[PDB]
Amino acid sequence: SAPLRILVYSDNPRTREQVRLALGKRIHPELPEIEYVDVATAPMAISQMDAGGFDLAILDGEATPAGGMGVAKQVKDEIDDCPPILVLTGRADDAWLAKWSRAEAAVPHPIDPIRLSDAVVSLLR
Amino acid sequence: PVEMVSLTIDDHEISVPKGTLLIRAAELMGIQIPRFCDHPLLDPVGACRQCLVEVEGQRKPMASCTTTVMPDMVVRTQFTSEAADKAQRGVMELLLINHPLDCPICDKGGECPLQNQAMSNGRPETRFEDVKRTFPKPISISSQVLLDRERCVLCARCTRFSSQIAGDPFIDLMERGALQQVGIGQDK
Amino acid sequence: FLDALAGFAVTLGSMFKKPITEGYPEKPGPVAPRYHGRHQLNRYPDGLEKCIGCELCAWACPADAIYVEGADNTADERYSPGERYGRVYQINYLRCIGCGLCIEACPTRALTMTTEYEMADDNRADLIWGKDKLLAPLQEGMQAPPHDMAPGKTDDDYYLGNVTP
Amino acid sequence: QAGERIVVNMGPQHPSTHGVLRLILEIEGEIITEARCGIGYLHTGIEKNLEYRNWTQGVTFVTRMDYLSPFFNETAYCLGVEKLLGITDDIPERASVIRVMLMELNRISSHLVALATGGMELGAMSAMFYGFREREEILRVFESITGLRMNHAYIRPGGLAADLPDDAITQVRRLVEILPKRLKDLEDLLNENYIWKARTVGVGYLDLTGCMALGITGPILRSTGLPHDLRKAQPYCGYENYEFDVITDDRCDSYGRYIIRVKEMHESVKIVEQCLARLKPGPVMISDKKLAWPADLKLGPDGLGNSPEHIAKIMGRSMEGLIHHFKLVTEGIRVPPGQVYVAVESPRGELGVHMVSDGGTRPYRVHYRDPSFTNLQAVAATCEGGMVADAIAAVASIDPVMGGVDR
Amino acid sequence: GLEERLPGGILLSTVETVAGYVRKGSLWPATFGLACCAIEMMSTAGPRFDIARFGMERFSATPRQADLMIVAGRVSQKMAPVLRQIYDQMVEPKWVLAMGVCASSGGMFNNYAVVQGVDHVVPVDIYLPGCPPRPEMLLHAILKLHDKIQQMPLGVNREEAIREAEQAALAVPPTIELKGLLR
Amino acid sequence: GDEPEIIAVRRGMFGNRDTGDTSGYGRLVRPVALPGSTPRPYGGYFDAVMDRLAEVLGEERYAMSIERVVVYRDQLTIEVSRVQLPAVASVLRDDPDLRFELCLGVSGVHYPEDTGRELHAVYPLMSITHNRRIQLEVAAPDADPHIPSLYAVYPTTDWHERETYDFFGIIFDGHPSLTRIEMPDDWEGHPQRKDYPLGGIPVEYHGAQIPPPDQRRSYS
Ligand SMILES: CC(C)=CCC/C(C)=C\CC/C(C)=C/CC/C(C)=C\CC/C(C)=C/CC/C(C)=C/CC/C(C)=C/CC/C(C)=C/CC/C(C)=C\CC1=C(C)C(=O)c2ccccc2C1=O
Ligand code: SF4
Ligand code: SF4
Ligand code: SF4
Ligand code: SF4
Ligand code: SF4
Ligand code: FES
Repeated sequence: SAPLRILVYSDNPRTREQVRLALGKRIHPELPEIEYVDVATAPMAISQMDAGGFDLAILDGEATPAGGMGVAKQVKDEIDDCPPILVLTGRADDAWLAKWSRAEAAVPHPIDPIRLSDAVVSLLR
Repeated sequence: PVEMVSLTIDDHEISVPKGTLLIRAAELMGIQIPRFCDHPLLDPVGACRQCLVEVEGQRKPMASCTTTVMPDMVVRTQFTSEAADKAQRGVMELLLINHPLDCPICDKGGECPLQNQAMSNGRPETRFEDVKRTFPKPISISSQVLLDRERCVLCARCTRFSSQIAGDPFIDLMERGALQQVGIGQDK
Repeated sequence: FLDALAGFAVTLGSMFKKPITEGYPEKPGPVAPRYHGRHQLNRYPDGLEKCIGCELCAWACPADAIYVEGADNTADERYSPGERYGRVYQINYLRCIGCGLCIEACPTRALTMTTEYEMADDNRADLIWGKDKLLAPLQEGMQAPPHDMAPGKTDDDYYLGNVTP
Repeated sequence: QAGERIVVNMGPQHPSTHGVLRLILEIEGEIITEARCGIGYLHTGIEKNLEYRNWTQGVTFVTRMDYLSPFFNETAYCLGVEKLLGITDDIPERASVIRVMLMELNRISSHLVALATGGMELGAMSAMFYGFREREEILRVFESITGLRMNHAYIRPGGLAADLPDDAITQVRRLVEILPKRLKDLEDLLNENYIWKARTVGVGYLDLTGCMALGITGPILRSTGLPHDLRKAQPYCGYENYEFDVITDDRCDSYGRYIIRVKEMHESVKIVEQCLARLKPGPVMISDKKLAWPADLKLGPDGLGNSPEHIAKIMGRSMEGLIHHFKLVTEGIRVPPGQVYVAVESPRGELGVHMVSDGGTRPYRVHYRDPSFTNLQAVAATCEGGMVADAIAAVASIDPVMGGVDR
Repeated sequence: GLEERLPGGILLSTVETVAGYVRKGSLWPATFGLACCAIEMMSTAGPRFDIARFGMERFSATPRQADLMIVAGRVSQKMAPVLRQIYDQMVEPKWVLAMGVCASSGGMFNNYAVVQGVDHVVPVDIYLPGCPPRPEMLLHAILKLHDKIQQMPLGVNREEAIREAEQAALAVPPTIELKGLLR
Repeated sequence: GDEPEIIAVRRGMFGNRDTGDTSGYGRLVRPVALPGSTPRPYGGYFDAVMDRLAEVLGEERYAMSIERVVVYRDQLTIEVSRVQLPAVASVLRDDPDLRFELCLGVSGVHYPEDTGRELHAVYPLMSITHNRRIQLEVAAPDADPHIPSLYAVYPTTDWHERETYDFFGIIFDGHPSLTRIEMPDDWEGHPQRKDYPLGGIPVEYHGAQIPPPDQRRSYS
């Protein structure tokens, strides 16, 4: 019943648009409604996740001032009971760091809408 | 059954189908003979004279792009004949004297057969202290194709294609001598 | 053996010598004349841009730190002699390694490397310096780039150096 | 037993481990019982990235491994490229002389960094500052000659990127005059210091047998008394024409290696004086226009850039000159297919380069046997059994440059 | 921190300015040099220059006492976890200076082994071009970071500044969309 | 084999891997062959070194072990047959007349077009006593990348066998522990293999980006 709240972190507004487009108000009709919180700066994302109340965080590994993998590592080291983290990786060879970030899932750029949706479903289920 | 003739290019023997051009045999053997007017899919014309090679029993250098293989021919390219190398380099020089100093702005730069073949088979510096031929550039021969006649080496590949391959001879070699230039009729 | 204490003499003596530090930033030290500082896009004496947009500088860059796009010097709007000019010219100084292959590559001396070096920013994008930042300042006698070539002159004259304000 | 043994990461982030070297030390109390090396924290894929850039662009890559010996990396690369081209005999005498002079000044600079960082790791705080003062004199010279303080790409296949500036010779003479005097300050701090000797003498012992087994070279090998130097054995760049003595010692310990480096700086000063004497006006690049780097850098009010004379030649007068400039700058020379191994005596030992060309404009395969990589195999021998403090001295004596290690 | 609990006004403004002045001075770097840029940091400390003139001579060996992490080198894949660990083990406030092109963006080494910019693993406050940056460039970047620190807010001002910076950053188009004059 | 070792076949003039920017130049076929066996009178001390190697090794063993001898640019490269590598290495190191005490390392190179011999390991050996230099070249197929580890003969090959395994996957069997040294143990793939992509990212620019050099055009 609660609208799942998803944090979308990316300096690039187009990556946020793509994430918010692959995912919709409902990932599937069986899932609850989805609410998106866009954040463009790592401090703001950290503050938001400090307030809690998030079911998933999508962090762009290509974020300019503070990459998504660093933010994922930070949040998993700083927020207790933090939501599962999905990281967007700018290249295949970033996969290793995606593992190091301990993000529950990694989706390479360019963001395949279906792959992102499937990963999000797997993390929420 | 296709008839195989055999001949020696430089000092390596090779067998190729009868009717093969020396340039094609050299290609199959791995010898890089410089060429501009030759085209595998166009009927040979022997215009640019760039593909000259020395053939035993012939006073003149022979354009490998027009020479059919013979069952006992002996061919030595610029790699194994000072005469052939000198001829090819002289042809390259004569090819470059009138050429514009346009490589930085030329679209073909970096992918230009003239640049590559001048590096591989040309002299390092010019002797042409005289005045270069010049044309207005670039003139349009159609809505899509621009023509910079100064860079033209008059290899006739454009015209030979538009005549043989496509039956659309709307471009042809106009004028005569140093003024010869590919062109459309007037405005057609 | 006092030799084992020689070090004490070195430090003590150097106490009474004037410190050798250069006084940057207030009194910056002298860089070498040949130092590989910021790239700079230069102009001809009449103000036309030298960059013909050949992309040789970008071609030779080992770090892909230069992005260049050429455009025609239409008679209505000419920026450089000849039929091409560099419409878009960007150097990603977060990829530039100061190797200097670009200036060695440039066939028009349009690209030089000045001795200026101060460069830093808190934003990655701000260090992608475009044509506006790299162009040399317009000096006395130079006109705005969008103007026709010098009277009675042509590209060859510019390259041979026969052009004046 | 296990209860009495700690295992501690000397770790990448540690003052003596150059930030990217991981010494994993098993210590009983404070004696290093066992040593391992995590390497590759500074790997860069330079060897693979070379494969996607033409020749004369790989110079900028190779100069950035063993960054304390930039000119040695560049010289090894260019010697290899020329050997594949078969033009090693065509390099102008001036170019070879300048290469030798720059490699020797670079040896002085690299030894200065080694002594500075070793002294700082061992508490000799002023050692770093004096060594870097001398190094800054040398780097002023390098900046004037090449326009860069570090990672120079000045040595190019077939010669040099550009000829020396008019004032470079006078600056190098001033170095040959003042540098031994300044090095006297650093030597006084350390050479005969009781604490320095106690801290280094008898530390990190490694016999000649160990050096051979692990393939050690450079100051470590020559601290065993073996006068092996690639400049004398297998001469290159015309080193055969210089009268210099191969510095060697018989202590086999850290102090012996330190003294070898100190004396090598003086030998390098002597070699640079010889180079200055031998230096004559002339070309610095092969005359073969098909291979010679076409650029002609010159200064002006605008800055450093292609000289106006070259600009005029290629854009106004010479079509062949323009084609050659365009091609040699853009895709560069194409090296005949082949496979060569070329070695130089970098400050840390035999810097070897295995280079393979497939006939193309890019190096098919470039591999650097960086002496630091092999020397680091001596850490287990030189640290095990000694205290952690002795381990610091031994590692500093190895003088690794992790850029050359990982590459 | 009680300094954050202080209410706005002249008190908080004076605390902010005093903290900024104090922190710009004594900005101890972490002893964390990588690759060839580390040699340039050492040169910056060398006599010809003097990092000490800015109160930054003490290169805190431990991350605990370090205020500024000058990455100063190329970060390999295997090293990114170590660099992040060092950054975390420093204590607030923390600043990162991406010295050199490799640290800032991967520089010339655009390949598998390099991380393509420190910011992929830790927040970067100043990007410093150069390969390596000559010591004057390092001092310039450090002074720019000093200016940034001096203006750093605190407490309620910190929260408001974070919100305003968010509002501003949400709107900036990406660099890929700055097609000015592209054909 | 006796012919020169063809490592790649390039089709078309101007060293273009793709179809060709200009029509009609793509028909040239030139195999890129690394030099074959040198005629017997090797120059310099190479002749003496091979004479001694053939004396210490039996004629049968010498034939079985030495696949080729290449004197290129006044440098001697013994294309040694796999499996026999430890024997010839021991002979070179221990024999008083050869005495190549100093093995300088092991360099991996990949020839994806060299059928059955894709992976090559190069052992630069130096004899300080005689002041001589040679290289050993050992070829292994990509399908069976195993090679005898010279750890017993040349301990220095450790960290060189490990590095070349990391960057090429050459399995130096008999090595005390052939673990990755440069890449993380968790890494996937062997970076310096030619098939392994460069793994770069596009370089950003206002309004554009330049793909990594491996994706863009080249004329090798
Ligand atoms: C408490 C309270 C409020 C009380 C009220 C009163 C009151 C306010 C104050 C009371 C007094 C108090 C408490 C005052 C506070 C200050 C205080 C207590 C002390 C702190 C200050 C202090 C101790 C100052 C002096 C310390 C000092 C002399 C420091 C200088 C140290 C030096 C010389 C450092 C330079 C070292 C250096 C060059 C570092 C570079 C190394 C780096 C980063 C690179 C890494 C690196 C290395 C190291 C290689 O070896 C290497 C080799 C080859 C290739 C690469 C590398 C490589 O990457
Ligand atoms: S066509 Fe002429 S101007 Fe254009 S690249 Fe070729 S040689 Fe240069
Ligand atoms: S325009 Fe026609 S004749 Fe001239 S070079 Fe091109 S194809 Fe040859
Ligand atoms: S700066 Fe020079 S090399 Fe670069 S596009 Fe302009 S003219 Fe060409
Ligand atoms: S200095 Fe070197 S890396 Fe930087 S833009 Fe110029 S050519 Fe490219
Ligand atoms: S930016 Fe240049 S000097 Fe600094 S670490 Fe990278 S390659 Fe080395
Ligand atoms: S290509 Fe044969 S004469 Fe022109």
